[PDB]
Amino acid sequence: AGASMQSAANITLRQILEPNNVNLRSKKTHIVCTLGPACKSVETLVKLIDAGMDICRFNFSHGSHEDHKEMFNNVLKAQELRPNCLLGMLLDTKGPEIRTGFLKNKEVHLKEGSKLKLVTDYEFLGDETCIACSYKKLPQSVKPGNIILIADGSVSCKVLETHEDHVITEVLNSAVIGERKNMNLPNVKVDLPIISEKDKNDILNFAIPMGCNFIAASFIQSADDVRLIRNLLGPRGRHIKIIPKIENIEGIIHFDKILAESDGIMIARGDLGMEISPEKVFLAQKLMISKCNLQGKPIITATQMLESMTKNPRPTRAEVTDVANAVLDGTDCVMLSGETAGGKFPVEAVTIMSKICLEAEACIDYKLLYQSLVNAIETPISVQEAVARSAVETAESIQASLIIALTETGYTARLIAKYKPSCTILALSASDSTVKCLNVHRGVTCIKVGSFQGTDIVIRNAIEIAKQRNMAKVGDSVIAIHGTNLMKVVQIELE
Amino acid sequence: AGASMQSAANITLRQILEPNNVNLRSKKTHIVCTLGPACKSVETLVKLIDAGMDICRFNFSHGSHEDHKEMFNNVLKAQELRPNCLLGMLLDTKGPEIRTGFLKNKEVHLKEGSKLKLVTDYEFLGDETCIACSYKKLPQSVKPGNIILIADGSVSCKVLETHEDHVITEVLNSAVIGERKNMNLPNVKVDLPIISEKDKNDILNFAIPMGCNFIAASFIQSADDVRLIRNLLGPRGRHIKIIPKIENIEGIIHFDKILAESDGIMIARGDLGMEISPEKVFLAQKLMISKCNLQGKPIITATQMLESMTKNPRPTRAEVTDVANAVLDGTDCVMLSGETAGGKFPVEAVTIMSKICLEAEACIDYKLLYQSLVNAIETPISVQEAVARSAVETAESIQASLIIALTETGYTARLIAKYKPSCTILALSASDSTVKCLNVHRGVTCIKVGSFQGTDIVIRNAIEIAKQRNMAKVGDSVIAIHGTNLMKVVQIELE
Amino acid sequence: AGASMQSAANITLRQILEPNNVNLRSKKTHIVCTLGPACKSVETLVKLIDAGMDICRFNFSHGSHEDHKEMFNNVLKAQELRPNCLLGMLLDTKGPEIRTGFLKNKEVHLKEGSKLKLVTDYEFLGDETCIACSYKKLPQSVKPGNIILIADGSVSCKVLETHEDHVITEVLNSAVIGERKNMNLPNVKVDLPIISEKDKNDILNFAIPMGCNFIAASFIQSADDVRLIRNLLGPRGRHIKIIPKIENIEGIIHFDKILAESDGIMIARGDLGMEISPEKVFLAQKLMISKCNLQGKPIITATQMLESMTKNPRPTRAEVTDVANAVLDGTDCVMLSGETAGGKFPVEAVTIMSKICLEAEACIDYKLLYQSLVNAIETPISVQEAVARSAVETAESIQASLIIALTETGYTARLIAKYKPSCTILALSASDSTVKCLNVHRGVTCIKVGSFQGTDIVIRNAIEIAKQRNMAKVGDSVIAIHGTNLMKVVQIELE
Amino acid sequence: AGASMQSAANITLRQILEPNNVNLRSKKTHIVCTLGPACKSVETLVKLIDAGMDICRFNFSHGSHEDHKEMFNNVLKAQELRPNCLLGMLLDTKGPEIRTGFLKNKEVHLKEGSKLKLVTDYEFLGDETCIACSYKKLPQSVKPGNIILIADGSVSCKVLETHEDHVITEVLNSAVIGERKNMNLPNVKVDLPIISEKDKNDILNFAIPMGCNFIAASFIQSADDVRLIRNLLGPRGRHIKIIPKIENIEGIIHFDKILAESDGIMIARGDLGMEISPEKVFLAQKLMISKCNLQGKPIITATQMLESMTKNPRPTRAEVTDVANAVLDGTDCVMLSGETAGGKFPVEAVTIMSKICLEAEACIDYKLLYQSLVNAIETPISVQEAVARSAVETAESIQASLIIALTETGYTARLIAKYKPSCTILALSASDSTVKCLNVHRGVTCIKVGSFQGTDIVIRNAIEIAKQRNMAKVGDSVIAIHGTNLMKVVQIELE
Ligand SMILES: [K+]
Ligand SMILES: [K+]
Ligand SMILES: [K+]
Ligand SMILES: [K+]
Ligand SMILES: [Mg+2]
Ligand SMILES: [Mg+2]
Ligand SMILES: [Mg+2]
Ligand SMILES: [Mg+2]
Repeated sequence: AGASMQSAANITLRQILEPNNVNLRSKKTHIVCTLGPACKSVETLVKLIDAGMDICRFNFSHGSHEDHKEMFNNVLKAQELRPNCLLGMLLDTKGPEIRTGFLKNKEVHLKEGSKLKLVTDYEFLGDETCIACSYKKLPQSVKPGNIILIADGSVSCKVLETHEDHVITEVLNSAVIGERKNMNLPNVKVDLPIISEKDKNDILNFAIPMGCNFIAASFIQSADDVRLIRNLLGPRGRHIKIIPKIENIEGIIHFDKILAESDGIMIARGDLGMEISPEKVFLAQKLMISKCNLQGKPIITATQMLESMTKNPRPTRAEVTDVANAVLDGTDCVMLSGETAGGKFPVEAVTIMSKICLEAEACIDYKLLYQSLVNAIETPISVQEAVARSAVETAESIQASLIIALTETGYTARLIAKYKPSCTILALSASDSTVKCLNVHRGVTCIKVGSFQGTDIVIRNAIEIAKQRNMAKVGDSVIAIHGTNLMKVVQIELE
Repeated sequence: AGASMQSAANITLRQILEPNNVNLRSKKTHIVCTLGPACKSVETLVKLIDAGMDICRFNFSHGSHEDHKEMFNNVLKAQELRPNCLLGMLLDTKGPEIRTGFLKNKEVHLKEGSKLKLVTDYEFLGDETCIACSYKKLPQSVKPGNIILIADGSVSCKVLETHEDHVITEVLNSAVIGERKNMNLPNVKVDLPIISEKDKNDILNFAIPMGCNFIAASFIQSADDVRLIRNLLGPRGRHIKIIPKIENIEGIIHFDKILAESDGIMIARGDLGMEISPEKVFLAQKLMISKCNLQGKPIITATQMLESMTKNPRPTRAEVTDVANAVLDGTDCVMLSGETAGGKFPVEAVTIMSKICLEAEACIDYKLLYQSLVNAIETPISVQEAVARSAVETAESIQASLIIALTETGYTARLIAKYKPSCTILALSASDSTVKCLNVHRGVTCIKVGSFQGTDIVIRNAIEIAKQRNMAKVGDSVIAIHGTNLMKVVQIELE
Repeated sequence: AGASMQSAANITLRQILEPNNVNLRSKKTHIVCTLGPACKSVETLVKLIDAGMDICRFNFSHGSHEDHKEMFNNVLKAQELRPNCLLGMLLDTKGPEIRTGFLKNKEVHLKEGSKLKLVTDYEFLGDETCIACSYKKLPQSVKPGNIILIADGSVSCKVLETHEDHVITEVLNSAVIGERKNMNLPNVKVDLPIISEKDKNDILNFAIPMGCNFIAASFIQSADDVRLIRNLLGPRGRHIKIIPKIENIEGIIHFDKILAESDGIMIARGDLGMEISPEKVFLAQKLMISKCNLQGKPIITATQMLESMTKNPRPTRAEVTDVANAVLDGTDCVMLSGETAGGKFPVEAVTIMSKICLEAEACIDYKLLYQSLVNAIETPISVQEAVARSAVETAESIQASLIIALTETGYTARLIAKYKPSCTILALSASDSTVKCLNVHRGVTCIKVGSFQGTDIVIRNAIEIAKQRNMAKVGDSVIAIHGTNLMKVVQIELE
Repeated sequence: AGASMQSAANITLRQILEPNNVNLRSKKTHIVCTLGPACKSVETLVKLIDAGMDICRFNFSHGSHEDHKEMFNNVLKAQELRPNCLLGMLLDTKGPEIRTGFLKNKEVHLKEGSKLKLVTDYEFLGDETCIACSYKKLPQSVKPGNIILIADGSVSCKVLETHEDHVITEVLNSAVIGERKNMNLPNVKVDLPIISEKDKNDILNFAIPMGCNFIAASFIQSADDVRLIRNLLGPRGRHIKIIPKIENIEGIIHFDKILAESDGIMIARGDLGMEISPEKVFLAQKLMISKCNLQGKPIITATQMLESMTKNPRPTRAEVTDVANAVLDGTDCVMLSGETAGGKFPVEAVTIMSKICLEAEACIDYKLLYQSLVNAIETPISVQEAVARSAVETAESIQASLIIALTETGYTARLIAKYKPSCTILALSASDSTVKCLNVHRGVTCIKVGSFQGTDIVIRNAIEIAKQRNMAKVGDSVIAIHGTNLMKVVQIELE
């Protein structure tokens, strides 16, 4: 039903033993970094750009519009210091989240086998006996025996009980639990809007005026939720890409229809693991990546990729393989959440993420990858897709150092990225929206151009920029595509 | 040079959404659990057996012979309560380890940019300014600029300095550091024996008399180290399997020759990541697994697989994919270290490890896996290997529920396991060594038998045991191999 | 719709330049020889056996029961002189043939553009102006413009005309035309029974009492024609195999249903080329072979394979490739018609046919052939088919010199033959019908045995026969199958 | 050593039953026709053009320069009546032929077992007892026991004897033998120059002044023979292509080096079958085609393809499969010899040859063919070859109706032809040599153009010609290549 396969690797002793020698920003896999107090300064944001940050994620689960607007201003200043590293701006919606209230002493130590009751009144200041929940209809949604998870599942509670005003639970494990933590109610219908009023106002009064490029919509359940977001964006938001977050059972069941309506997908592994059991999450990840790859839809793999680096300067062995395998699975982007937003090693986390990406990208057999993609796609295809596919096959056959794509809307660049070239895709566009939105596709780096007139010289200009960025050198071949109906091969010579 | 590939997966909505319904011990991937105070009781050891523990690892980096012998006695009592779950016993050598001394207050808080000097005298009781190192020749081995890592790299120190008696370093990050922690000296020749006197006495005076089945030899660097271990074992230890641990550059460079001499391999990812940089470790893992798979040599993937479950009741998303990917890569065994030896959730860690294994095993396309193995092996092969390969292909072609292997030495079962059947391999043997040593191969479960006389009825007895264990039912086919030159297919009927 | 593929060949300079060194009867492709006056003597029939003849074809389009019974008697005497070369006996029905009458001077020279009329009265003795036709309803079946072909299309006539009693045609080419030649009426419904009274009496009063093994039924058009033949054979003829001849449009359209009812197929290329145009015949041949191969149904490729050797001692270059390509396409049998029945070089034709077969069989890559067959067959398959397939894969993996099959009905041998082993299939059977009927399957040679009791020694006896026939030698492996649920591999040793 | 494979076919009931509906000259396989008295008239030569003739073969084994010059003049008149069907002109050298002398009564009936002596004196007028041989050193080259074949092996003679002046042989079969027939001396070193004085004067005094495009050099044995022909052609003959004929053991042994020096190959099956035994010839054909295909060198399959049509209006079943299989093997050209030079049905033979080609070309799976070619060629390849390969893959992916190639020298067109597109390759060139020489490559049809200036409009002109030739229609896509570094895709629209 869902054939899923990692790219074959050719792993050499040289690659294992010889250190990496390329700029981190030469990587093909792109990185979404969540902003927060740990990277609030312009100086730290510039360091994250240099380490490999490509898209900035504003998590509207927390903070006010003024908090995010101040962050956005420091990002714009960081952008001015790296004007050719064009960052995409992503708004991540709160969605139908459920959270615990506040605590009498800010933290509580629940003990295993102890009782814990939760109350519908959100202004209660709780303690170890008692805590508030932001979901007013909690008593009517849970039936006895259901499990309640708090703080990314750091503690779980079995619903022994329910009444009109509250629920009684037994703590299934001991844990220290902080303020305002998330709660999951697996296998329970939660009566909250998928797109809330707050969500609609974050999209309309922040993402549109501020110029965000992506809406990452939480807990999406149907193709209709996506169509509603597109309709709210309206003509003024027509260039903002919709990225549904798949993090519950409904989003899995309806994934094919959600994907068809979407501009791309985020694999929201934290909530997904709490809604389906954790052992299943890798199945969902590899299947969504495979389906997105076949459709040419970009996908972001998210959550706990390098989690221990919130506290440690190096990741665990499982964290290393998680980043590499997400690359080898076919992800376009990988993501950091607390590792950049609130941890002690944000630059180090982005740095090692880029280094793992580079190792995983370098070991791939791109001949077999290309053949396996073409083997899995029905023909005839459109002229545009066939020319883009030939740019990739040609580049691999001669070991070209780049593919230059002239693209108004980005469509040509997306089609080339679908065929996963070993080399960088240098997309040229006159549209500001296009050069930032393309960041969600693997291997695409964009340059804003004034125009496409004199395609010969625009290509020769782009070749000049590529040599200046050390992406190509005398003796290299480059592929150029425009039209999407023309492909040219140019050898770089001494002039 | 090293083609490496994961098995293709067929991932269905049903598998993602429907809970697992099989006994945890029906899994094919086997689990090595490190014993320690967290699983010291007979009752907890019995729970680890039920959760999926197959091999018990005694880590001789710590503790005395009396400590390990007491543990061994509680394991034997746990074995008596699960007499048909025959556990393998593995001794893991200390090897040429380097460790910090003790501390004036048992713990120290090093601060970034602060100075730290280490001294050759191991009886010094250190503090934040000063710590002892067990390697007397530390000053003569490091030159200025080398990096010293302590406590699994939780802190790193740059060697600013060296003298006859000590080294001066600058702390590169702040960390709390405990007692007796390991130290790595990457890219430095350490002058310590690969097989120390202590190692030789642990092998000769504990593993041989106590009946251990495997020696996992630390920091192996050459085929000669393996030959020396085989020679020390001698005729009395001829049935003890040698498992080199690959955890340094020399072991990577000489891996092919080490493997040829070995009975199997342990991927020792903790030290390997500190000796080669962490971003490279996944390359080394996938290449060793691929080479071991092609040779029919069993491999154990080790270290930080479910690390956060030392403290948390559920693993991170990266930990889940790490176990599943190690299965999909082709590992025979996965391993737990502190998660079982000293953590707060040892039964839960083994339980979720088994559940991830079952999900990864279930999504594999075993048709493609079998074809890719036969495509990669030169023919003609031996009669024994060709019959074993046909048992697997036949079982897959008719969806047999098991392959029964009559085997004196285990050789037949190892050859069947090399071809990675979807079904369990039930190995019957009269040898006590064989039924425990086979635990390191994927999918092999053993039964001690009195004899092979009347092969018809020994097979019919094994069929009876398999129905009693719910491994097969009326209507199933089973494959039986013996000789290694005969294969029979038997349908289970009502009688 | 119909994927068709030749086996891949590995062609070496050694094979092109070094002469063949094996007995002609060691070939896997079997030969059907049509008997006639050119091989009427016992001595010539013995020479055809030695040259590679496996099945004797009695063409009931010509001759009386007494003529064929005398031939049959000389074949039985030839069989007594080669008692271990068990020949199959095939009756080829006349079917709804149409033939010209006799001639005033036995031959006529039609001239292009000259008129020629044909008359419904079969006793007319014709000449160049006028000839009789055995189909009484010729005038009512042809409409003006249809083409009439005579003597294997050596002349064609356009139907200019039709009346109640006759047809007028213009000769489209000049030709000398003999007595009693066949006529084709392409794209015209001929009103003759598919199974005529004469056919039913040849089957019932000759093939059943004489012990023929195959009925090759001419011009079969539907699965119902096959069912009628099976019903006429009845219980007394239950062991006689039905081989429909595909030689008209209806047989092509209904081929899948004809095949399902059939015991095998004959590609009757002479008539097929006249009913569909000649340029299409190779399409029909390769598609029927592919479908028969996938179903495990044996197929005979017939007609004009070595035609010029009716007159010349060596074949043309196109005749050589035709035999080799029919082998590489996957045919079980190839056939000779006038080359053995009436030509001047019958022993030479069978000899060179065998030599071409041996060259084509020797260049095949049997690894790829086996994989392509298993890739094209749905699983699960029956236990019997899976064991037979494993006998082939095992034999290829160790370069076994033969597969021994104990088979009552032949079913096991047919299943092994479906997977096209490089080595001979030695089928042992106690049934006289089985040991002769299996001759239509590629690579199967049979031995009549008294019994299967003591399977160990029956196999050891068959091994002894194989060494005596130089099919195996000390150092070889052989595969043995019986049950169909057991496979054994035996190495031949000095004893 | 020599992997050889036919293209996979997808054979449908529709193709078997529906008649061909395309112009014969739309075929991709090209036809070499040997000229002779049967096609001497301008009218018959025009009919052969319309039937599919692409290259005219002048066989200098027979006739004088005046005979061939008169033929050449009638070909030029036929060319003037079909000025857009640009024919290639091929001179086929006599080479070191051996022939019988003349006969007292022009024909002789040798009888099997009768004696026959041959004499070194070529003016002897022989009979059934005695015949002359053109090889003066026959007595010193044959030793007793060697076989002498005469008239394409229609009779063979065993050398019982040898003296200084003559040889005595026993006729091994009865045959009627005409005048001036060829003789083969298999496995005997013949002392004749590979390139004789007559050959050098036919090349220099006929092929160069008359404007022939190919020299088909008989009995080539080494790369040095090819280099000598290139040197004789010199600067004036630099545009004449050298096609060695492979027809003896030395040419097989040295085929790889001969091929490297050659512009293409002719498989000379008549002599090859007499020098190696006939059963081997199909091995040699399929291996040479495979090697030529991999190198991009065009190959002609020659001799006895439709032989019976020298006398019959329709071919045998083996002749049909021989043409189709030579196409499916990968031949660029197929050839007719006596079928056009001296037979009774020259237009019919060329017509049915074209029709078989069209059926074989239409059933090919061009997706698998393309992948199997790219799978078998080492990369990196040249920029030119990679762009040509992408023109083919793109055309197949969108079902383009043609590939337009702007080419000065033909190199671009040859590289496209190497990848065997399903569609026609329309090559445009300003060179007269190029537009005629390209005829030896499959699928290439050329147009002479004035210039390549304004590539946009030259392409739009070629598109206009293609619609006028019914090679493309509104709605089709076409591929255009020039540079070899640019590929464009153009959709044909209403204008
Ligand atoms: K959020
Ligand atoms: K250890
Ligand atoms: K017949
Ligand atoms: K010639
Ligand atoms: Mg979430
Ligand atoms: Mg270690
Ligand atoms: Mg017929
Ligand atoms: Mg010749």
